[PDB]
Amino acid sequence: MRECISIHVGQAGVQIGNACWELYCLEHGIQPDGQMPDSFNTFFSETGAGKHVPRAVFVDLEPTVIDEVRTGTYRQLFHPEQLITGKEDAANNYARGHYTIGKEIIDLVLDRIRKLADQCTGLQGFLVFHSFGGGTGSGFTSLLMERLSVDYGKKSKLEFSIYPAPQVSTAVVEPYNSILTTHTTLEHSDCAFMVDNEAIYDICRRNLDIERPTYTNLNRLISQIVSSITASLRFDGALNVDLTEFQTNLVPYPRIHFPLATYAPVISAEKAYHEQLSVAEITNACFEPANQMVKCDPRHGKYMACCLLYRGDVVPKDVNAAIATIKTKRSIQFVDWCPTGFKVGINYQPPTVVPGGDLAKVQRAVCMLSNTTAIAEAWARLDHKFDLMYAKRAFVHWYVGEGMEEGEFSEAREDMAALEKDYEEVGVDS
Amino acid sequence: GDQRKQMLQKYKEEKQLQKLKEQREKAKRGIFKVGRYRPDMPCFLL
Ligand SMILES: Nc1nc2c(ncn2[C@@H]2O[C@H](COP(=O)(O)OP(=O)(O)OP(=O)(O)O)[C@@H](O)[C@H]2O)c(=O)[nH]1
Ligand SMILES: [Mg+2]
Repeated sequence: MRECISIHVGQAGVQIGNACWELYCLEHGIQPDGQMPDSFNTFFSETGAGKHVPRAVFVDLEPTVIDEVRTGTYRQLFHPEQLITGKEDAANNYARGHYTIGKEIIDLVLDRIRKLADQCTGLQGFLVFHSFGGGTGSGFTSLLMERLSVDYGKKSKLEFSIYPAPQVSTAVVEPYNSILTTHTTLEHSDCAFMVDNEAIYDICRRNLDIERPTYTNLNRLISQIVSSITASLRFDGALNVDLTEFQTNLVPYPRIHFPLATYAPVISAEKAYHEQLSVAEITNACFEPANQMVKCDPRHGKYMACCLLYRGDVVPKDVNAAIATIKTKRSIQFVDWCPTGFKVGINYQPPTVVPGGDLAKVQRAVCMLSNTTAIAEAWARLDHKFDLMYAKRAFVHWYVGEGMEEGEFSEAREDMAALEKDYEEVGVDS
Repeated sequence: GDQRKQMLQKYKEEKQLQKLKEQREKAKRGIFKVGRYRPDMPCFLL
């Protein structure tokens, strides 16, 4: 049992999935062609004799990235009809991915997910990888999440995403897509993790001292985070973190389900020898504003619940010591209505190293997911960008052309402002 | 000689005034520039 289904929507999701599946194949020992020369049941199936098929699905409205997968070294891993492909890209348009182009591919992905979930007896949740800016990763992810909610229901729906950066962004119509997708993410996703590309670049520049990091390094870090998330399902440890109890401990209110991922230690090879990577120091480094994986300052916010996913050579004693030291620190501030705000999971499997990766071999690793109030700042700045572009009605006709109304933008903005008001209300003490 | 130095001071004042006017006109719209990033310093707990 303990099965999970991975969904990768858009280019960002497909490439992050390539990183994640290379990582899992390295972890469980499965060769790229699907043979091992137990614990893979969480992510891999069994087909006849010595075949491990990943429990994933690759959906994108343009063929380029999926055809990279179909021709790359992992072409034997997936069965051909698992990788789903449209004809025309959503073209950075929420409307195209949600109404016009996305409607001719949704039945096929839905029954593919149905058949993929029929093979597993202990399905726990879906991992949906997408981006908040692209037309596909916004619109089609919204459509898929609402169909999965009306179809599957009580199953958890974990969601990994690439939030647009405050400054360094690669799309012009990005805030529109982000607001439109969050208007449906607020209700159709049980726990949506936030990752920003700018923060990955900053982490790679400072810690991993890479002058020129590409998307493959970003996806490698994100894959490490997801592997740390699912290690409890895929391995054993002193304290196990199932997806359901993770969601229960991390989400205090139904609309507040946007925690911040962060991973530690992230270091270069040459920097690793001179560091005594103890549990206390990586636990401290998880709270460091420079090591945050989304460009927002936790100091301006107050934590509400943070889950600690230790893995490697970790004993609960020093975890308790580190948590106490954090509790004593005044810079890290917690809400008064959460006297205990740490969910702890210690695993036995150390984080593996992908060949050719930029991360050093480490005995211990921590993946913190803190549901802080600092994300209200990034959300409010995205709202400011949306308001600027919407006062002049710029780019709106590109959405009204194929299935949108002005009322959709107004509703999305009102819902997002309500979300900000909710975060402000839960921030203030009593 | 006093008249000559008074005229000298007046000339210097006029030159300074026109130079400042040109600087004010230039500063309204800077010229297009492009370089490297100069990343911001990371913030630390303090
Ligand atoms: N971290 C990371 N982000 C990516 C990667 N590839 C694309 N993105 C992000 O995706 C965002 C835009 O969406 P895309 O994935 O490019 O496009 P899409 O999701 O396929 O949707 P369309 O634009 O309609 O094609 C950009 O802001 C990128 O930050 C990647 O490999 N790694
Ligand atoms: Mg695309």
